[PDB]
Amino acid sequence: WRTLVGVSHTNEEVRNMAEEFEYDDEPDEQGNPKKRPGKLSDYIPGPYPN
Amino acid sequence: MTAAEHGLHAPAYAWSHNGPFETFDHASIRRGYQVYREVCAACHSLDRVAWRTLVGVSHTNEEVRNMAEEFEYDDEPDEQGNPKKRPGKLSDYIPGPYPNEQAARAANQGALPPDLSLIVKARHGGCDYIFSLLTGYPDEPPAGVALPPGSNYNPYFPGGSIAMARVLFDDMVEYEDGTPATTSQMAKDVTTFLNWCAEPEHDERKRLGLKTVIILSSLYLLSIWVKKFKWAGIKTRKFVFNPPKPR
Amino acid sequence: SFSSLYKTFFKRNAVFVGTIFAGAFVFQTVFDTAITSWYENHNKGKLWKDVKARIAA
Amino acid sequence: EVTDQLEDLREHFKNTEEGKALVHHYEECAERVKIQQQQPGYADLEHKEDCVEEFFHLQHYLDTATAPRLFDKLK
Amino acid sequence: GPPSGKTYMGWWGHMGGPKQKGITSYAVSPYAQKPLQGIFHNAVFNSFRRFKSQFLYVLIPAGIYWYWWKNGNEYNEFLYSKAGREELERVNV
Amino acid sequence: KSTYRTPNFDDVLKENNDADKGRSYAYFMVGAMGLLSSAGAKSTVETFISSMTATADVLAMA
Amino acid sequence: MAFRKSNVYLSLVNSYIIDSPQPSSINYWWNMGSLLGLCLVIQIVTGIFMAMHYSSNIELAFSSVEHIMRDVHNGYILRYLHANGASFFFMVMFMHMAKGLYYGSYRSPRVTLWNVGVIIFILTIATAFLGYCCVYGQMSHWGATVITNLFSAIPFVGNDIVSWLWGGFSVSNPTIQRFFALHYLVPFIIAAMVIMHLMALHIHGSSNPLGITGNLDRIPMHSYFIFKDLVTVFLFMLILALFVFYSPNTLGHPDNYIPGNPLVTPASIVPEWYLLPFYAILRSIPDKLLGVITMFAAILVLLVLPFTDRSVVRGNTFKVLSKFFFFIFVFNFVLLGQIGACHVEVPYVLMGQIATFIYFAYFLIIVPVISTIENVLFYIGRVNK
Ligand code: HEC
Ligand code: HEM
Ligand code: HEM
Repeated sequence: WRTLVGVSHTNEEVRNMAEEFEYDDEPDEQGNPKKRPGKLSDYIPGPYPN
Repeated sequence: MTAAEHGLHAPAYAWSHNGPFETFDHASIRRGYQVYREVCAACHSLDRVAWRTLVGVSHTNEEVRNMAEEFEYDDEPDEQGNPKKRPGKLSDYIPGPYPNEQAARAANQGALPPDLSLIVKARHGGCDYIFSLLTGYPDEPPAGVALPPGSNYNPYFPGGSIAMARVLFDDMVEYEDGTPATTSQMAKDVTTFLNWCAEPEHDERKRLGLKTVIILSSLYLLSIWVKKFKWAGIKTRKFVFNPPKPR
Repeated sequence: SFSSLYKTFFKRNAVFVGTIFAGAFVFQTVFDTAITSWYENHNKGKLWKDVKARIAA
Repeated sequence: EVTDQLEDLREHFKNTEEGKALVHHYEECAERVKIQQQQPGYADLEHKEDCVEEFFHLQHYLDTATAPRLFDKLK
Repeated sequence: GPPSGKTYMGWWGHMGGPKQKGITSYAVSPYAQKPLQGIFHNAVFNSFRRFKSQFLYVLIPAGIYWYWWKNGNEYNEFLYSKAGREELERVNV
Repeated sequence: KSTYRTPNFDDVLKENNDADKGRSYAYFMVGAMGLLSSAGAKSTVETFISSMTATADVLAMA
Repeated sequence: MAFRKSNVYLSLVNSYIIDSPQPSSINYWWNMGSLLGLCLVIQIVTGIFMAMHYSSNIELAFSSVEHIMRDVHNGYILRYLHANGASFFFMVMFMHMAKGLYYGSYRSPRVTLWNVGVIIFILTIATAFLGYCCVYGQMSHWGATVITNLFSAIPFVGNDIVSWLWGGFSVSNPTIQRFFALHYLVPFIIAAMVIMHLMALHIHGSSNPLGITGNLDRIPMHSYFIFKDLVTVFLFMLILALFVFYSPNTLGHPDNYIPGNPLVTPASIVPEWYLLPFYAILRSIPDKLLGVITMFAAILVLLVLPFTDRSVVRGNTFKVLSKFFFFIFVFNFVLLGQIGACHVEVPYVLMGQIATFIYFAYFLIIVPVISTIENVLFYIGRVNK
């Protein structure tokens, strides 16, 4: 997501799309899986899991 | 540092594999796997040991296939892309009890149980330290030890305060060959098993060491003889000096 | 018959190095067998064949 | 009926000439430390005596004693 | 090729040593000799001569540093014990 | 002292100086060193090649 | 002329190995250089055959070394050969430098040979450090963290040099991949410097234990020193085979089989044993900048040696005080390594400081004074007046 900043969108414009997608987080204190709203370091996600 | 902060140095027990021509007691590896599967595998992982390496050391091929089938692993996803499980084969690895570190720290008072694949080589003392840590749990800590809640006392752990409770008690494991499972017998067996999991090349390495040491000692003595033979003509030189006439 | 011994084995260097390699082949086989037998005999009862025979009986 | 062989060895070497002296030193320390714990203001002393040293002397003697003899008994 | 600088070693024939007259070398064939001659005499006698001439230079400084290290190790083990905590906090603070 | 008076090598000369005997003795030792060097060189080269051959991790997936 | 003489490449091989005039009186301390060449060949071959299987990511480094120990056929042979052969590389190299220090092989003709050897010593120290960090155990991470956090003491550009070495903000996957790439690259620079070492040795020939000129009685290197080197080569293989097959993890620290964890400090961050004297020279100075300056000056104090040796004869073979103070220096180096293995506690701080002062006073203070005293005593012992 961070490569689009300064090419086709701005910083606060890319952040909204990255927040619209959801990725995997580090698991919580009980070791359960956890999802996280995405950020600029994450990658553009594909439509299919595999 | 203090002696409590170093820990008590573990003494030198006479293992069946100490010594330059010795081998692992493989029945002790079998009994150590029994005490691992029945006691240690509740909290400790074995993420580096495949099932296939157990074959021909402690169990047979059909004997390891049943344990590998008793566990379950992640398969390639099916035609619809759903996640799928699979009964294991020989080529898989021994699975740990917890899916991640945070689950382990949730289950063990915040202290992560280490993976026992290399822990004989990973600690100073080795098998002596593992045996002395497993058996050397005093029923009472010495008077004056401020012990935290949830931390047991063990003088061999560096610092004294270990977060593994004493897990080896008498006759908790019914051995297959009718060996009388005391706590020290079970500790000897798991320590031999964890030393096998650390160094599974141990028997072949000492075998090749005997071959190599014999060949290189013979080559060293032959090379000494060949050196003295080639150098004898120079070594037994004699110089005489009759001083020349002045010009 | 040291003259015959020298003239056969040590006069020609080709026959010399050929005897060296032939002896090295025989030595590798026999010596590896001897170390394997001595190691497995010193460690009797501790190897997997002995543990397997104990399980079988 | 087979009880723990290491505990039997540790009892046998606690009931010896050196071992009774070393448990006398450790029990004397434990008495002194429980007397110090009975005193008021003990939690605000910031230097509290512990008998890890006497327990380490006793346990090191028992380790040097029972180290060579145990693995004979262990099948 | 190009010449290099003035060196203190030539080759076989022009070594760079002085002229020699009168020094005569004698050397018999090793195939007529006994290798391993004198190894038992020189194993116990010549070896004792070499060791006797050259062991004070190696054994006085080794003893000096080993005694220094042993003394420092014993002082450290006394300091981080229970009997020497007063001296520990004194020399630490 | 003349140069034609060769010195005393008598303590290092062997008493019998048969040629085939002494040469068989010298070349048997040189040949034994070459023997064990050939065995060790074979074992070393086969060690490195057998390290390059395959692994158990893929021989299980064979 | 002979074909080994008239050929292009066989003339090099002939004048360096076959026909090379060695002195008659050199002893088995002159076998250490050939042993270092054998050590370097062993390290390069075993390291290539393990780089065929090693994976230099931070998630795959320790597990790939564990794969070499477990899945690669004779892979424990390669791994223990590499680790124990690096330890023996430094054992034989310390013997080589100490031979040059005793017999005075640094002096007036061989000063460039001494400086090229010092360059090889720097490069071998660096190669051992990078390859130790390649394992990514617990000692690799924290040793890399300490010795690359040393460079944050430089006042102007310290953090820039540190974050350029790390490739990030701590020891991580960039740093481990730099360290594997450079640990592959550097031994070929060492092999080039070994060839230059051989050039500088070849222009003037070896010294002998007497120190007097070897130009009179000389012996070809083939068939005499080939077998005199073969004896020690087989002895070196014997001791290395013992240390590889029977006691393979003696010289290593046992903390390295813990996976590399940046959030857990292993309570004694200690490098390999052949870096412990320079680590004690580091820790003796209570400053971060002056400590790394003192460690680099400890390595580069070998270059003051041909200028401070005021002796007129070469080598301590016939010098009582130079013998005694050379062995005070050698066991001071041993005591300094034994200090560096230990914790930063009360007698060890002053012991390492006094031993660092002895380590520097040998090259700058002891050797000129003792050698001038020996010149004057050698004169007045046989001049009658
Ligand atoms: C249940 C919970 C268990 C069981 C059944 C076992 N262990 Fe142990 N273990 C546990 C924890 C929480 C810890 C961490 C302790 C701490 O760091 O405070 C451990 C630790 C070990 C260690 C490491 C000791 C050290 O770091 O010095 C070893 C070697 C160990 N555990 C071995 C072991 C064996 C051999 C067991 C059964 C046969 C075993 N553990 C059971 C938690 C638990
Ligand atoms: C100058 C000679 C060399 C020295 C001194 C040296 C030193 C070291 C050391 C000390 C280690 C750590 C060993 C351990 O504790 O596991 C190591 C590891 C390693 N070295 Fe080298 N090395 C040398 C040459 C090479 C070369 C040229 C390569 C690459 C081809 C190489 C590849 C490796 C690899 C892959 C490791 C990974 C960890 C292991 O398996 O040991 N080495 N090196
Ligand atoms: C990879 C490391 C090295 C290799 C392969 C190497 C190789 C050699 C060889 C083969 C010799 C000739 C044989 C001998 O005299 O011992 C030699 C001589 C020498 N080397 Fe090294 N060397 C290395 C490292 C060093 C180091 C670290 C120093 C010290 C700074 C050094 C200094 C010398 C000196 C002074 C000589 C000449 C000794 C003499 O003959 O009088 N070398 N080297």
